[PDB]
Amino acid sequence: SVEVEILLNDAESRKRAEHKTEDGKKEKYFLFYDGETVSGKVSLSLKNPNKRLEHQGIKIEFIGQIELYYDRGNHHEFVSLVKDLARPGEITQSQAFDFEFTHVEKPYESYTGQNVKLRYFLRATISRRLNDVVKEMDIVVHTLSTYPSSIKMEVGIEDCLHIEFEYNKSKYHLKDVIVGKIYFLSVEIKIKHMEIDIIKRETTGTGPNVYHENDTIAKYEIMDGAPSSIPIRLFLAGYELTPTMRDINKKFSVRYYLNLVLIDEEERRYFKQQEVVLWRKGD
Repeated sequence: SVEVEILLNDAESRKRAEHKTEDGKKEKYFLFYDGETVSGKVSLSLKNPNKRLEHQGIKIEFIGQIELYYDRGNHHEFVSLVKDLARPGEITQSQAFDFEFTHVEKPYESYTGQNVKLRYFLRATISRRLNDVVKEMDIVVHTLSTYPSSIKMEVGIEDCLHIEFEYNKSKYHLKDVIVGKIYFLSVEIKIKHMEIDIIKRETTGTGPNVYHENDTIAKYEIMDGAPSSIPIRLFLAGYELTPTMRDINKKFSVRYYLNLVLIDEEERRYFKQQEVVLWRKGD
């Protein structure tokens, strides 16, 4: 009956960003930043030239919401703007409606996680008595930051094992390099295996319950049984990363840890982790 397009102004002038969806495919979407105007037209196309399409109003919505997967039906919208475009009447000919939302809050970066998702979109709705004709276009929001020593974590016992890992920053942007060093300062026990991991922790807190998902993003191994130092370089640009997301509207958190891991000859596991704040640098 009807075909609804949402078209942005300066479509071919504005930037698109890649974003992975719940499936796993990466699509490109219109990138937007906090505050920016969202504006364009809702375009209607009459499939049958020769046919009235009656309705109870046409409207465009800008929505920013958090969707918790353990409660999939119950969306938590943190920004909702509503502009009505037509009163109940009827469409007798393909036409379009201008809309503009000046000053659109977008406080948080789009995120497509394991137990949670945060998205922004425009929703055009043609109300009808039977079934509403509804069209959604997702857009992507990014949050840019801007920032400015040495950080150490260590592992082991008290007299037989002391390993020290040092690295340049407590904060890194998504294209940075983690530059550090492993110091074998005490090794009275044979080390069977050792690695540095970058781990993503998603923490989603749906009602009385919280959910936790760890994802090992990067795993850098330390070789051969002759434990001196060893320089470390982790190239962040290699890996799918998002900025740190902390207590987003108290629904979820995405945080990143350096995970130092060490297995001795008795097979004992030694762990230590420290949080690194990731941020997004503006191209």
